[PDB]
Amino acid sequence: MTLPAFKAYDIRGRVPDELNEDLARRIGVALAAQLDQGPVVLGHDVRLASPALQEALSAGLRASGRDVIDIGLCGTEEVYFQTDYLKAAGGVMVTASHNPMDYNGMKLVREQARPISSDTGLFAIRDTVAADTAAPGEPTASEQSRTDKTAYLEHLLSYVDRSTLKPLKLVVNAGNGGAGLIVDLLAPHLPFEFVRVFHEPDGNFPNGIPNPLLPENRDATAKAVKDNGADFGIAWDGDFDRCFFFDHTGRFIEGYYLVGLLAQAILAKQPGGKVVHDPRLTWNTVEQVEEAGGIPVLCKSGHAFIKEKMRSENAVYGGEMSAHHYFREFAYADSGMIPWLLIAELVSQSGRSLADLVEARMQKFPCSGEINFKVADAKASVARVMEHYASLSPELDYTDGISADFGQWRFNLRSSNTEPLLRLNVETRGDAALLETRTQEISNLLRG
Ligand SMILES: [Mg+2]
Repeated sequence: MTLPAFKAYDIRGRVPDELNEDLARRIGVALAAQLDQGPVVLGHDVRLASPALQEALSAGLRASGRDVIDIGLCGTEEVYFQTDYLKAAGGVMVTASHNPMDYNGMKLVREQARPISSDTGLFAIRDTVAADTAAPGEPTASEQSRTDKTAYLEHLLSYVDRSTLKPLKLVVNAGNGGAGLIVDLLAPHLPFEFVRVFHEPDGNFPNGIPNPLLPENRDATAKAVKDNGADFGIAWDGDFDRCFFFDHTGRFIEGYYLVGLLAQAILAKQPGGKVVHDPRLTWNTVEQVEEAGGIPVLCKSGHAFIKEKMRSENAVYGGEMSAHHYFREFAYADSGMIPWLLIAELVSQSGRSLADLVEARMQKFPCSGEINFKVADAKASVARVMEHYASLSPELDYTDGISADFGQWRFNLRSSNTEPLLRLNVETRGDAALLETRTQEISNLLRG
């Protein structure tokens, strides 16, 4: 076996069982051998163990002759931005994003904030770490503290025309993660009225884990929107690389529809651009991109795949239905801040509420949302679905799992690689009844 903390795209584990200061220091040593020359940017989130793990990581890096730029408490996207902006050799964010309190982890990037994944260095780091029995060296390099967020803040504001913004009333819910610090730095430069919920960074998480998909967190944001007559509400996960929207009725907006909306917002500024999207839910995105005069580019889901595809296509924007939004101008990386600035600008300029913008698309392309099935045998469950629908002769595509297009409805079925878990997404052309029947039909086939 191997170190469980090392997953396909990042490091994640329970503290101190699977991730601790010694592993963090050894990761620092091993990372120094994988990067090109240059300093390494380090940041961390609000979790209690995060400063300790980042300092151990810094010690291991500086023991191997790497200068470290410590940007302190931050969101994950700030590590991406500063790594690119400072022309660093790489960057590490210490975070467990949205996971329980006993968890922590790291996201690693190399130059230009390109991801380090299991086949692009991460497992080379793992094997090095797993074989390193040597005694800790002494730091032979400097740590510079650079907590100024000015360039990051200026970059965020460049995406919108501030003279066109209306004074919207916005609920913001940092979930006691790091997002509220950025909101407060942006607030002097914007006309919005903010209603701050769960605002202060607090790694004890007195209001629950910063995971806006949990129904108790959803309800706190929705209630704040309705109680304050806000134009819309925004919630983030702990390291705020994901943002989630609530319209003025308090309705939680399914992330699929935001891809098409952000695409049309962006394409109004960069006409004719390419937009990368994933294959789970597609029809609404394709139509909104083409109507705005852009070119949709299908890609495998997963941030590593999206980012590489955006680079090879010079795509201006890429989005996933699971609340990941990537921007060419932002070093081809994801941000949980750019999306809501663009949406506030779209609401301001159009005179349409977020509800009306979303409602129109939901009626045209109703979707099931992503549905998970633990099964005994993934291959057998998939075969049972395929053979059942064979006589309708769907158009099949295998970009990411199996996509079957029947004309008036389609589905995508992906299998997890670790565990026997199937993920289902269904959508139709304007037919909510068909959506429900086919979704329950497939659900039965997947189960008993
Ligand atoms: Mg996150």
